[PDB]
Amino acid sequence: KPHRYRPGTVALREIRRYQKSTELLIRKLPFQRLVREIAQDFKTDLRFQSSAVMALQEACEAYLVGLFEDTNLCAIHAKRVTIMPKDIQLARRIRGERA
Amino acid sequence: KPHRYRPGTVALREIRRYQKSTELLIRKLPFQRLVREIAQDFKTDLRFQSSAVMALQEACEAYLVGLFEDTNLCAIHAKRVTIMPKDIQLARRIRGERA
Amino acid sequence: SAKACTRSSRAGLQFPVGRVHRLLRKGNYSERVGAGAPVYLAAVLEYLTAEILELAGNAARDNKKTRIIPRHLQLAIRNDEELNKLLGRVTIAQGGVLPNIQAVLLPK
Amino acid sequence: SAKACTRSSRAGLQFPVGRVHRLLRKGNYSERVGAGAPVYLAAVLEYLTAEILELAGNAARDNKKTRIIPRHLQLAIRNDEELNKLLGRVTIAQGGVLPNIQAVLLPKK
Amino acid sequence: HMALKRINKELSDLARDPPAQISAGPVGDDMFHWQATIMGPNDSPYQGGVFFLTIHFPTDYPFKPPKVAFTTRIYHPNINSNGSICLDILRSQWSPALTISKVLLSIASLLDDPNPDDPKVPEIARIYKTDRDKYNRISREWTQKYAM
Amino acid sequence: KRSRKESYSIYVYKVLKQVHPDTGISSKAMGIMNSFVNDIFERIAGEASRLAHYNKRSTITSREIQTAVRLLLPGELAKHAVSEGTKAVTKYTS
Amino acid sequence: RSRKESYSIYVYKVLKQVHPDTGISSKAMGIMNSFVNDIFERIAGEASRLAHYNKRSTITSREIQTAVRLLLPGELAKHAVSEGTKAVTKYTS
Amino acid sequence: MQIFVKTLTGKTITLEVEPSDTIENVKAKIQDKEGIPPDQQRLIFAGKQLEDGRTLSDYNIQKESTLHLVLRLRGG
Amino acid sequence: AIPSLSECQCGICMEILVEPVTLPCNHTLCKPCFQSTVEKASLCCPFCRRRVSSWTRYHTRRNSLVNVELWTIIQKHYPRECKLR
Amino acid sequence: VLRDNIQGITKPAIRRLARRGGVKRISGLIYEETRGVLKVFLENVIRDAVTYTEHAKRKTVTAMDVVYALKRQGRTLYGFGG
Amino acid sequence: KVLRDNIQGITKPAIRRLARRGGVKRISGLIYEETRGVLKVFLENVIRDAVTYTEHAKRKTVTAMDVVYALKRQGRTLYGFGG
DNA sequence: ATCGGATGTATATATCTGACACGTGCCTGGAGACTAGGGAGTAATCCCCTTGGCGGTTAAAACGCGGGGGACAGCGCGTACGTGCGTTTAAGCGGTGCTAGAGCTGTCTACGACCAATTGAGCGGCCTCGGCACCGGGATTCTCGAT
DNA sequence: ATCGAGAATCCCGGTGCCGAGGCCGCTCAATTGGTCGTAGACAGCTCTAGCACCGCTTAAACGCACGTACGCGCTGTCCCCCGCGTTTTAACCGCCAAGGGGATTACTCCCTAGTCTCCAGGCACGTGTCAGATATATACATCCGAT
Ligand SMILES: [Zn+2]
Ligand SMILES: [Zn+2]
Repeated sequence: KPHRYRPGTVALREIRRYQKSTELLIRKLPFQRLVREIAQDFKTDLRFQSSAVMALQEACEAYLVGLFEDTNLCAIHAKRVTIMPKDIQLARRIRGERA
Repeated sequence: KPHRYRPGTVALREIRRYQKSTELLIRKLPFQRLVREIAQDFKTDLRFQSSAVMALQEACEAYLVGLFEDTNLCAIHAKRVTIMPKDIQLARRIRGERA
Repeated sequence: SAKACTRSSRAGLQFPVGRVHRLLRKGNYSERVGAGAPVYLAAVLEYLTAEILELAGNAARDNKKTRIIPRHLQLAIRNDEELNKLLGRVTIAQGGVLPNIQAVLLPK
Repeated sequence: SAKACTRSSRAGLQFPVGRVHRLLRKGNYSERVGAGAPVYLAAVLEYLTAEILELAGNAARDNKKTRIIPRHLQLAIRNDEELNKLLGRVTIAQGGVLPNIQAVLLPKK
Repeated sequence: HMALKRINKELSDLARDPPAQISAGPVGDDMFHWQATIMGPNDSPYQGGVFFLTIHFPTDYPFKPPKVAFTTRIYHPNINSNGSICLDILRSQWSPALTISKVLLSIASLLDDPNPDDPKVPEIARIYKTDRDKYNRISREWTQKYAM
Repeated sequence: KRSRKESYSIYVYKVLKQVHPDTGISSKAMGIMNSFVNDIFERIAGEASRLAHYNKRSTITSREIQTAVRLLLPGELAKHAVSEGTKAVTKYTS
Repeated sequence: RSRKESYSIYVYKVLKQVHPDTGISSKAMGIMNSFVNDIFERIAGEASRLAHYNKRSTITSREIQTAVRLLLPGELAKHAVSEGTKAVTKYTS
Repeated sequence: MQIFVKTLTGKTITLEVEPSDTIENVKAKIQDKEGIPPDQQRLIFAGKQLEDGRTLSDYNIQKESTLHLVLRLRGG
Repeated sequence: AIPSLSECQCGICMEILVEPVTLPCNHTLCKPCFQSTVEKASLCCPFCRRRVSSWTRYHTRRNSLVNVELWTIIQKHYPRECKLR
Repeated sequence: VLRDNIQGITKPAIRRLARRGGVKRISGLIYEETRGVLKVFLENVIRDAVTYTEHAKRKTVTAMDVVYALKRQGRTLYGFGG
Repeated sequence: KVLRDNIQGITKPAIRRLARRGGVKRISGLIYEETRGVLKVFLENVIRDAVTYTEHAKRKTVTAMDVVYALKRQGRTLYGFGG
């Protein structure tokens, strides 16, 4: 009885909204903790400038968005509308990032 | 009464033979004529060293081999065995050659 | 050109010719730098900057704004045929992406 | 060192040190070139050269020959992992490719 | 040549509609050479002084500005001792639609009010900025000693 | 006080005023434009240096810059940039 | 006539040092020349850039060390760094 | 042969002269028709200063030519 | 409706205009004037003085510089101007 | 000490990123693979950044090092200097 | 001395051989035209830079060194031809 | 699950030829000794900024459930492509001739590097007001269940 | 084909605040002048090889015929993401506080460019000879129709 949208018709709304704004899509503190963890793995007792963390976040955001766009293109090519891991492996294979 | 192989086997034999050798697979004279035609389109009255033509041929053959390998991988991803022009188009699109 | 005026104004440019000359000379590019190189380099740089700024301002006007922000810069760069080709691998910070939804995905 | 022999011999290397020093100085990389840099650079070049040469020699001995031809170098570079990453975007003239066929394409048993 | 007809139009327009306080023409048989005289505006300290200058027209015209230089001396920050002049119309923003009459009118407007942005002679510029009377009577002295 | 730092901010602002008479620009866009100018200049200068070394010469003449511009940029931008550079150098000479 | 410079006899010496029995053909030899030139140019360019990074003016040993560490992958980087350090230590005395 | 000349005050006056008239004759006629002393008068045609020694025909002057007058005030 | 001969002349040449080119500011010019002011002038419309470099580059690639309607009107109703040159 | 932080990239974040990329329907195994590839990317960039910091005898990896590591990898970044 | 439609010199068996070398079993009937177009684009993109290099040096003959330099600039280094 | 043809591929042996490994003349770059000064190492100081912590509040994350659309397997069709054979075409190899242009050498002149005095263009710091962020109310427009 | 209720999105008006644009003081790098060693522009010469042509094989390309297996549409099943509501958690903001190391300056010293002289290591050219390519004749693995 309550109004419920057809399945999928609100995903298009999210796509339209998120392709218009430019704010960061990943929370700050978890990303900072992950970056500090990896750096501590490489070298112990390291300090990070906040600008460096923001730049790393921007680069990761752009890389992930591009990879997902290519993966969706592959999924469409496969006569489907959903992305599954083999699409990501194929996309990373054609781009020459793994070989 | 005549003996003919099943369709596909001698294709595999050809694949096994041509991945073993290292010669050039495009006839030299037509390729040289094509190169000279392109050059005369760009700048009139040019002369070509033989080594330049050979280097161009090697580069073109390597690029085409790589493209065909990636195209076959893309087509196999689609639960098919053949290769079709849309496979080439997608393999070129992902690499960013045309975008 | 007539002398007794700054080098940037002799050629009609606006970018700093002397600064470009110093950067070329002290940047470990070549042992000797000609006297015509910095003028040409400054001309090319200024032309490219003006070309990108025109499109950025046009997009900003289309968005009912009077201050160019990085989003307008990305919209201007990526919607141009040649500039996108030149800046193929460059990521503009806080630039977002172009609006694009695949044809198949739309409802029928 | 002894400070009596040739510079390459004094360093205990085989690749040249004077030629690399000249190339660094005249190549317009920096105004000054340190006295120890060419030794390091020659050592690294010689190590990488020896690595590739050893792989090529093993590949050639596998194929029952006595000379490394371009195909042997191509095989040695591709079969190894690290050297393939170091030369990922290169193309070897008269090189060929590794022999491989996708599993789907093989005939049904 | 194509520029010849455009110069014919310029000379015809100048003849049919002579300007006020500026008069210009070809001093010699050669058409490319040109010369002009400008009289100081009434609302200026250049009363009673006439300024003569020469112009060289490039063989490629109207898309390239001609060279203009005073032969007389005057007290003005933009005007150099040898007659060198700095104006954006002259070299920076010269346009095909611009006319010699328009640049002469711009020169007259410059004479009405000196430009303090990028003067060619800056010492007399800060002298004028220090006080108006000093520039006034030095300009009067110059225009009554040489320009007259 | 802090050491003096160099930037292209004022020239970019002058060009912006020349193109759009009544359009402002934020600081982030200034940073982006400055980085873009630095990147393009470094690309062109490095290409010219390599080209001038490839002919066993020693001086970076305007011809090297013109050829580097013809190399790096796409076709139409290359043609326009070459025209602009030729015009600028011709005006500068005389 | 104007003579050409190449790393030929040096690569041949290295090959004879590693494989005493085998030889090397001409085309593979030119390939090896090109490879050595490529690696040299990459390492030197990275070192020169990094030297300019820190407002220096000279290329010392540690500059080449950091360039080698940056360019080559892990195991190759470690082995090459060890080899270079050993060579420079042998050279300094 | 009728011509026109404009002064600094923006007034145009008519002169009936002949092309062979000397410049000094022209200045005498201007003084007669206006009362202005000759020494305060300077004559310019298309930027060319007129000297009393020569004549009008030396400048290739045609009919209904418009001239400019400059007042040379002795003192300022 | 049909433009007169007096207004058909070039805005710069002071003569007949051939192969019209229309700018974003709706200014018509002949190809000689346009090309010469592109390649040895400030690269802007001489009448309004605003940059047209982006439009020029856009329309040169696909050869969209000329305006068909005005050119064909001038050619059909004023042919002997074209016969002159 | 820091441990088990890759889960900080929660499922809604990855869903939002795919939505920006132009993704309508997401499967259930995408998230783990995305986390893995992201970890690979961070490791590969941070290695170069920390090496650049090491070479300068410094102890804080300022944004300049990150920018230059990205430039070396072929992923030039604007807006942070350079 | 103009030349016409020399791309027809790229025979169907040649492209078939190239695909076989790449590891392709079954080929459709339309790959040949697309491959011909791709080859044209590649030759134009390389020859443009090669001719620019050989023109900047006041020469009338392209040389293998010019081609390898153009390829290295474009992003596909080639060994075995000097430089 | 073989079994026999029949095919292609692998393997052993003679041979001969041109490219590789080495020997030699020599000359041009590399090595050795000495000098000057500036670039870099080192110690000391300052203060900016990075790390660390606490409390609130709340938007964002986690969990559960109903279901409808999409992934995926199976069947049938026919059409496009593999495979083999005969025929036509131009690639490939040798041999010769010619010269346009690549490459090297000698002159010398004009373009660019170096150094000193100087001053105005460009940068650091302050301040202000307007363009943009934000909130509340209303008008507009896709969307879906129901006809 | 449609009508309508509920929900998301766009316009408009008012209020506020902080950062971008302009102004001032200042110091240092661009400017101008003059001098001087040399890079390359030009003319001239040599001689390499790139182009053009001709003739003879024969290997590769072409056109055609036939058959089959693979692409594609269609159907059915089922199951797994999606959309929504409710509850928990920790991100974010503002606040304070401490000291670590980045950034700067002054000092000194020793490492390297620059010059001159001298000489031997590598390059060009020439020559001998055997590794590999070729032809020929057997041996064996593999495929396909048929039991
Ligand atoms: Zn015209
Ligand atoms: Zn206009």
